Amino acid sequence: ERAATAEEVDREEQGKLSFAEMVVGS
Amino acid sequence: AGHKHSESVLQQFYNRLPVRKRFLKAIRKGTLIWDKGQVKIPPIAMQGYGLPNKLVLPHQKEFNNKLPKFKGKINQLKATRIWFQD
Amino acid sequence: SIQAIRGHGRWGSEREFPRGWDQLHLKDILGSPLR
Amino acid sequence: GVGGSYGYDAFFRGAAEVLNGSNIQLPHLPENEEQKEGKVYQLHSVRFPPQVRRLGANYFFRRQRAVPLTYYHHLVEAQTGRGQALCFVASANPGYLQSKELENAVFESTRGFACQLILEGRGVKAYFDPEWPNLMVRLGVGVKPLALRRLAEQYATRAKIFVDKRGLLLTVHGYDKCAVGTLAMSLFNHLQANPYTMKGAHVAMHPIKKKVT
Amino acid sequence: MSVVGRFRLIVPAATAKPSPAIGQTLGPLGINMMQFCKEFNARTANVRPEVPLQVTIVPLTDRSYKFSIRAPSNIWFLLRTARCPMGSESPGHQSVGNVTLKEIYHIARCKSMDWPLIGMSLRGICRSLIGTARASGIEISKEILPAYHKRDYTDVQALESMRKDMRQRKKAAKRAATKK
Amino acid sequence: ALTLQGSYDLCLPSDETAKSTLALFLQRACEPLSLEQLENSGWVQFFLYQTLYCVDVEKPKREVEVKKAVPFAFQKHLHLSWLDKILINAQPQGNELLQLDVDAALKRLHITDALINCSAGRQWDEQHCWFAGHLVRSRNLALEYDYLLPLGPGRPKVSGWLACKRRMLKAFGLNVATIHQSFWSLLNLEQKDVQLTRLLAQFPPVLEAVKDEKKAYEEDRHLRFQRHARQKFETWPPEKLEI
Amino acid sequence: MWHRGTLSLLCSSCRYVVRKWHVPILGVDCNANPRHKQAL
Amino acid sequence: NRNPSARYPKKGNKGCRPVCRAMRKIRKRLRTGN
Amino acid sequence: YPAWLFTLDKPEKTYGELAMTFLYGVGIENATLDEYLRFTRLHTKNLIKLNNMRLKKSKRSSVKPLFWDA
Amino acid sequence: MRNAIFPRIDFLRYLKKIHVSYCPTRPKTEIAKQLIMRVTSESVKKKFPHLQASWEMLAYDAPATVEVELLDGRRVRRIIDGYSKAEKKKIVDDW
Amino acid sequence: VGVLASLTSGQMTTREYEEAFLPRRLKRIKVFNTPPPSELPAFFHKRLDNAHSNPRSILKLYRQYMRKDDYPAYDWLVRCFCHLGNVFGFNSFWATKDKQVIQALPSFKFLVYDLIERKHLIEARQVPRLLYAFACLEYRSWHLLP
Amino acid sequence: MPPFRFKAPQEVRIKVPIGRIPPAVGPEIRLGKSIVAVAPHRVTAEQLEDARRVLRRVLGRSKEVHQNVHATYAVTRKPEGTKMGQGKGSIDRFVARVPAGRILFHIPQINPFHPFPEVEPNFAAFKAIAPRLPVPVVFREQNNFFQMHSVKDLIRKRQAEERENREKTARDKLGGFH
Amino acid sequence: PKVYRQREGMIQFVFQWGIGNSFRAVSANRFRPVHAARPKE
Amino acid sequence: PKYDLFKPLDFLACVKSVHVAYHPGRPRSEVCRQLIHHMKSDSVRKRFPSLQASYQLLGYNAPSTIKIELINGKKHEFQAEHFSLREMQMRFDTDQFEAYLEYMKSQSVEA
Amino acid sequence: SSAVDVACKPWKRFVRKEDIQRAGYVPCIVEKYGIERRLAIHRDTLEALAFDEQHGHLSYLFQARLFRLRIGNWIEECIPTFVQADPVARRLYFVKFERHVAGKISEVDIPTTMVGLLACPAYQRGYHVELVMPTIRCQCVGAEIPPPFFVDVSRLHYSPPYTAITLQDLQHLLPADGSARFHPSYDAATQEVAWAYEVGSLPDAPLPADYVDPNFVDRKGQKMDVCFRNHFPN
RNA sequence: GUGUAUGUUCGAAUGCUACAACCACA
RNA sequence: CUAAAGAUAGCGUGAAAGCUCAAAAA
RNA sequence: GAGAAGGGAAA
RNA sequence: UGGUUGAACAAAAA
Ligand SMILES: [Zn+2]
Repeated sequence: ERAATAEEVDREEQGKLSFAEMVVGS
Repeated sequence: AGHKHSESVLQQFYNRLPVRKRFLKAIRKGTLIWDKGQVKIPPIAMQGYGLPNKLVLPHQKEFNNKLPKFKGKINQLKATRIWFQD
Repeated sequence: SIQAIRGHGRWGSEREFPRGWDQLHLKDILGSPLR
Repeated sequence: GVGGSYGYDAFFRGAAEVLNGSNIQLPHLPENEEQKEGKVYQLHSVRFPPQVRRLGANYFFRRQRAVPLTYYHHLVEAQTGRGQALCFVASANPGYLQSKELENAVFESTRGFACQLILEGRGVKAYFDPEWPNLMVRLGVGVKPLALRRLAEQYATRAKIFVDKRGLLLTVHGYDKCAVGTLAMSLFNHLQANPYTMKGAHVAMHPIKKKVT
Repeated sequence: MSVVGRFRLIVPAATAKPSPAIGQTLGPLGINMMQFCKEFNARTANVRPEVPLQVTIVPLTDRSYKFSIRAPSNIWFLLRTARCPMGSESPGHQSVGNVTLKEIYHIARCKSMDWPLIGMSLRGICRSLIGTARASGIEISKEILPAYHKRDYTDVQALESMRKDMRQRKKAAKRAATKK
Repeated sequence: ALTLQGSYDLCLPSDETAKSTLALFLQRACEPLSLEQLENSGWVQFFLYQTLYCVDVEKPKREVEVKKAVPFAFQKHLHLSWLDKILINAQPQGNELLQLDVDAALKRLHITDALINCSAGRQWDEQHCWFAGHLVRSRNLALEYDYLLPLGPGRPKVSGWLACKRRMLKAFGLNVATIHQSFWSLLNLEQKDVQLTRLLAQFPPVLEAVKDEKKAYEEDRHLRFQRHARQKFETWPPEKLEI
Repeated sequence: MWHRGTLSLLCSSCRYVVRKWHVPILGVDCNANPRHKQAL
Repeated sequence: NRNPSARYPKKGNKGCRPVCRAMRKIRKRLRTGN
Repeated sequence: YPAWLFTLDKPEKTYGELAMTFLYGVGIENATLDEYLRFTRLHTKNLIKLNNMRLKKSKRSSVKPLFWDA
Repeated sequence: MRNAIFPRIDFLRYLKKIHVSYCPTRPKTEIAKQLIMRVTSESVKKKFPHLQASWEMLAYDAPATVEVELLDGRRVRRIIDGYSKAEKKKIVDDW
Repeated sequence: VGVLASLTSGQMTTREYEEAFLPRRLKRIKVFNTPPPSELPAFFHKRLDNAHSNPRSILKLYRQYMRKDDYPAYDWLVRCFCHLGNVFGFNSFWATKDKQVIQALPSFKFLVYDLIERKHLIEARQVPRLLYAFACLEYRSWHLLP
Repeated sequence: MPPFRFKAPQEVRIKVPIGRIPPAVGPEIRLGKSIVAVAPHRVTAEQLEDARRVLRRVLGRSKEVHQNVHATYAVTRKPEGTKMGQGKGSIDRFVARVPAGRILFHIPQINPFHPFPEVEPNFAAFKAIAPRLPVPVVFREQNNFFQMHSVKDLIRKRQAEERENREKTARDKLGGFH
Repeated sequence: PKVYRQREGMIQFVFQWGIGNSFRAVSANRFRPVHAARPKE
Repeated sequence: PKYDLFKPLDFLACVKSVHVAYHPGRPRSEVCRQLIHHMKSDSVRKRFPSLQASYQLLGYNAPSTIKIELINGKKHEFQAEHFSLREMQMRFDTDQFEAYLEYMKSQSVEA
Repeated sequence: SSAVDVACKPWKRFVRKEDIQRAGYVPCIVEKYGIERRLAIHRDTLEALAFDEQHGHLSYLFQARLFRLRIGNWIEECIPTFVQADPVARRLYFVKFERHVAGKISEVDIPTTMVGLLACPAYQRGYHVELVMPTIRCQCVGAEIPPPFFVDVSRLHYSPPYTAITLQDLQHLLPADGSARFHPSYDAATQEVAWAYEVGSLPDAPLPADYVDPNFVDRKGQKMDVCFRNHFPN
């Protein structure tokens, strides 16, 4: 596979940022 | 009537009805009802669905009306069980 | 009708892009029609 | 009667059996995807074949519908789109554009409808004696044939029955869906296979289940 | 033309007996059993005789047949390396054996050559083996647990007989208890 | 609106060398739009294409300038997307009561070739931009409907839409008959039928009417179904199980 | 036919129907099991 | 059941009749069952 | 032997804790990608199991008793 | 996702731009073609309206490559040569 | 199940039971008495500001205003007409038949008559609104047009 | 204070008046699932025992069911060999005088599937026993789940935010507005 | 708007035998039994 | 029992070959991708093993095209940017159903 | 936290409970720490809070919330103290609130909630986990009322004869400013909020001496005379 | 789709006789 | 193509094979 | 529109 | 909607 998994690993930081922002705001 | 000297009030009411003896047989068995001069199919109680408001008590009408309502046809009906309300 | 008044007519969504006879444009133009 | 007097169940018990369901062992799952979204409706349009014009105002503009059903006819004189006759049928509710009457209007005047019955067993054969409409079907070796010219006469000029070269497939074709279905279902009622011997006919894609003593 | 279906069986290596064990599936299909065993033995040259391994058969409408072979089952290997002839009666509550993580890795390496897992990761194969051990009531630890550390006396080449003896003894004892 | 009133040659009288007002309007409508924006502009597409099509049909003096006003890419996009959503979304939706009434009258009079909301165009146009309320195609006639209020008692007048449609149908070569509701509603059923018959008398069948017959197996027209013909028991045992 | 005082869908292919018998009657039709055919 | 006591009152009787059972039986059932 | 081999025996977080983290936001600043993937898998598993429990009719004991409390 | 707050993982959610270059002559370009079709589909356009997608058929001979620019501003490139259902084909051939 | 055990068991009384022993034509008690509006213009302006989508609701507002006053505010009449037209303004999913039904309705005719009666009160700032409403409803009023 | 299996109240072998069933003081609330009487009636010991057995069989050995009421009130009947008027009859059965709103059985296990609000309760045992009780019944489930902790509200808010963001991007991309 | 707060210095006091009024001032309208308790805070 | 007669024929019920040429990126080319997915789908391979399906990607901005070849020789060619799948099926429905009827008259539809 | 602002209208000078009820409202009386003020609250709005569970009856949160009723120009901050509601139907008949004032003790039964049961080891092992105490009594003196107490059972393992989560475990949930506390009569170390045990293994106990047989109660709320006989087994 | 014909019972029990577990796929 | 797939919810077999459903995509 | 459950028969 | 109709069916609809 590759490529997709590496990019998803890269973007988990922004996913977590969005999740934390949502939970904090609510 | 006839050789039955005394019968129940309900049986007399059925005996006096002006309809064919076979529709009257359906009425006796409960597959049809006499209502306001007409012979009709009885109202259908559908599990999980609100009854027609006319059949419930005045204080229960609001609660019954808040229940889910079926507005389709007999073919579309997905209710698990159905029976004639009585 | 409520959707069309809110802005999503039969030409699409008026908020996304003007579609003609726009609610906001017409309000502006028929509420203050004089210089 | 109902509407003027309460029933015993509704009076004494409040009709609790209506809500006394267990909610498991369902034949189907409930519809949980609605979510009462309040989605954005749109003006859907379809370009039907011009034969849809056979259905006129009586169907498009005189029937009672929740929302309008817009109809227009574009009559101009490999496919490129522009340069052909067609019918615009539009509405805010896509369910209208999936009506079977619209397709039936075209199929009645263009190609009609067809069904197939399949015969199986030893000594089971359909033929003509000697030609259409003298359809005969034998359901065994010692079984006398069934004469079915009467159904052909019944549905003459609107349906036809074709037999295979081997006399094992009966194809009913016609130009009225209801009539074709009724003809096929009479033929099937009347050539239906015995599940213990399996000698006879069955509707295509609806095999009869073999039974054992 | 078209594929009739997919069938599965267990065959002993380098064994060609047209036994009922094979006839149960090859029989109704009608594929020639002697020819099937000849091809099986030709394919299983580099594998120790009398080693049950998994085989899959694909017949076709034209009576053509293809088939595939792959290594024995996960729990076959797990019991082999755990020296347990019998699995746990109640997995999740009663444990009967123990295996090591490095041993799981080795079994994963062995299994890696099966076609269903060819593109799949060895980490995933190890996780699958762990799941099979959990379902079969075999514990897994980095180092041998003392409760099951000294039980390496059984011979891995003679535990089929041990399984047969467990069958007979459990049957007899439980039937006697039921009679009681 | 200029197209609806047919004021193609309009121009500001201040100068002799004056550009067309319609050309100016088209140019300033197209200036701030790209093709992606045009795809979603909406009514603008219909207005522009209708202006160009009517200008082409009526061939006014400033036709060349009016055409040069609109970008050729815009013209191509509108032409290729006309039959997708533009006309269908721009035409009136649903039903008209006067149209239904006249349709019922025609059905009573047995005019079986009257097509509702039927378009017409020039012999060489691949796309039609207008729809007649009814098209009696064997009589070369187009029935239009005016449901608006009259300018006064007994003084009806059509809308700009129907006036432009009238001019277009004239150019196409059809006869145009307009029913005014302010007069039509005053009649009753029989008077309506009589007047519609008189109208149709002025346009006799000039061509044969195309049928839309349901298909049939004509070769079996001679077959007879004698329902209530009893089953005959000719021989015992029967050699043939007669139905 | 299974003659009942109540009707219920026994499987995913059961459906409710009206039969034109001596009178109108409610019932259940089923493609899968003939024993699922019911009449109230 | 039978007329002399099972007959219901009618509009104009205000829910009572000289030899009627039905009303009191129904009220008792509503109060404490049967 | 591979380094990742060492962490296999360590149990992973269950659906309850993953739901605590993601549906309720309990300690979501420490959420890892693997944890989210496991949560996504187990949530779908639970959805399917609840659907089957509702559409269950046989006498088989293949349903975990936990789902009968829904 | 049903009964969940946040969407199921998708490798396009937080990308700013994606460009797919590939050559029609080299083998093992079907993955690149599938990616191009997917990223040009209207479904991706509606799911991720922020995404910019582009693709090119290289005249020169070079392997299929994908370049990605994330929202944060980072840029990466990857070789996308591969088999896809060619994997299943090769496996059925092997057995 | 809404059985109301308090009533069914015989612990509480019912409205019907209480009213069965009263004269048939007593007047119901007004539970909440709130002061009625003193100015109708502002009241109906607020109601119109709340109503934008339902022509039934707009016409009901006009009918209530007519029932209360024989000369409703002219600005409110113009606003009501504009809202009714905007309900059919050029981007809706209505058929022309709906506009014809609205035109045929007697209440619409009464509103148009009220507009005509005091047409001399139309200011220059409302002409585009009325023209837009006329175009939207496809109702060309020759009384007001001059 | 620990868990206990309290012994059931005994049957009172004292002749008592038929009497009336008094109303309930108020709603009876218990966490878990409850089967609640809807009209007054007197339920026999045999009926209660049958309901308990059916509930146990349906739910299984691993789940516990609490029978809230017990049949202790004596009810008499005459032998057929006795004449009228010779005193009250011998004790014949024992009943629980259930009013409307009284819980008959309840299971205290709370619903674990808080994040699956669309999965409505399993009342299989209650459905199995209801048509046999001489009282109409209503099925209740209370788990002390309050709307302040609702996950569907958060889901809806997230969906609304996503929709608003999508419309904003579409508007910005098309660039019809400042 | 504002939150209702009682006057300063108030206390909670119970009248054991009840609180009268114009209706109770008439001896025919006695609380009965006269020596019973009707606590009111 | 209610029998399901007159089930509509699939888009590729009696199609001998299908070719889809298009340029991923064209504004209204969704139908081309949808048809590619359908013709490469597993169910299509199971039901019509003899179907000859192919597609081409154009590197330049050119109109999309779809070519269909029925089992009885009749040929159709659509500019896919101006039709939906149902529209194309209705536009070649007559020939497809004629071929299906000719087939049914001699061969068992059950196969 | 769980405070609710509500809108009310007057209970006027000659209306009755039944009239206000039939008008689609609920009659309420606010009392204590001031004058007795009558009002009526829209029945749908009030019953939404009272019966906030779709399949549940009166919610324990109802008598534990802080209501912020608005009448005319007045705002009553109070708590429901008396509720007359139907035993069967989700109907509110009558309500009596008592005012809450910052500085004086309010006796509030604050409810408990177990939303994390799927993370409980004991539950996953097939053992019975029960929430013994639906509410905990608290003395509140602050301007606000504590929200429901979340009982975390993620670390509740089962060991015979039973495992318990007691009040001392939850003690950490109280406000840091000391505006609320558990009732002093509570023994925090032995008051159990949750249990985890195995079905069918509990020890036997006798019926409590405070048991009153509900089958021998008269319509006046008194024991029947037979309960005092020497032979009364209960 | 896939480890897997998971373990025990069973002459066998291959998702679907019956119980245990209900893990596992970059 | 993407993504998803119950040690299985409904069929089916003496046992296998085979179809559907759940989930995901559209 | 209701034991409209005296007869006819009505929205 | 079709004489299609004894315990049998087809078309359309939502
Ligand atoms: Zn069935």
